[PDB]
Amino acid sequence: DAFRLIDTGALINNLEPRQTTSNTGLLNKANIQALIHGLNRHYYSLNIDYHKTAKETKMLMNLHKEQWQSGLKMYDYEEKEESNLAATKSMVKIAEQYSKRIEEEKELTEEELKTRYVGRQDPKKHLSETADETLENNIVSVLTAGVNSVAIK
Amino acid sequence: AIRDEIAKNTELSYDFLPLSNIKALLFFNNEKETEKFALERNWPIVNSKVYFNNQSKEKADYEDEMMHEEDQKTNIIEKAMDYAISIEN
Repeated sequence: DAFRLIDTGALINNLEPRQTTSNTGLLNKANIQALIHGLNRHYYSLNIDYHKTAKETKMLMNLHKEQWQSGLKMYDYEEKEESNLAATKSMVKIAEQYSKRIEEEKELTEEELKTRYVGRQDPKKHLSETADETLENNIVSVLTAGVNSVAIK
Repeated sequence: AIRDEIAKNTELSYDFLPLSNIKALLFFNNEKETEKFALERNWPIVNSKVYFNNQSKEKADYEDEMMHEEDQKTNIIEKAMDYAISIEN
């Protein structure tokens, strides 16, 4: 947050709402929500934007985008699997129970064509929770098979 | 056509056998005519020289022919795991 002194904001001083993104303060919510309209003094009209040059653009892409994987290659694949060796066999088995235990609870509401247990949001609970679980199993299946694959005798 | 049928199975099942079973089981009349069938693929009959007559050798290193293979390519094996890429996207 920056600050710009408006001096006398009574009548005919200058037009702040021109440059970029002005006329904020909808209802009582602005930033911390305690400032609302008047903000600090005579509506200093906070606006801040960033920029990147040609050198700063290639620097961030080669350093930090989401996580830093650069500088070394096959270690990030193996070390993630090696530390998880006892965990992967466990996580596949542990999440195997919790996957069906959710399917064995909310899914039983909708069975026949008519209404029995009066399912409402129950059939949609086990669908969204187990949607990523079936995806994570396919991801670790390729990673576990891919690292040991690709040559290395 | 009969002699081109029986001995196909003798490859895996029968480990060894002398010339007596060749004349009896396969019903061959004249001697040294089997030697004419022994020419190219080298038949020292002593134990098992087969795979000349009755199909062919076992070769080795089968890759890049039909569908899935064993030794060199894991890609088509991985293609089954990569088949879900086009289905999900």
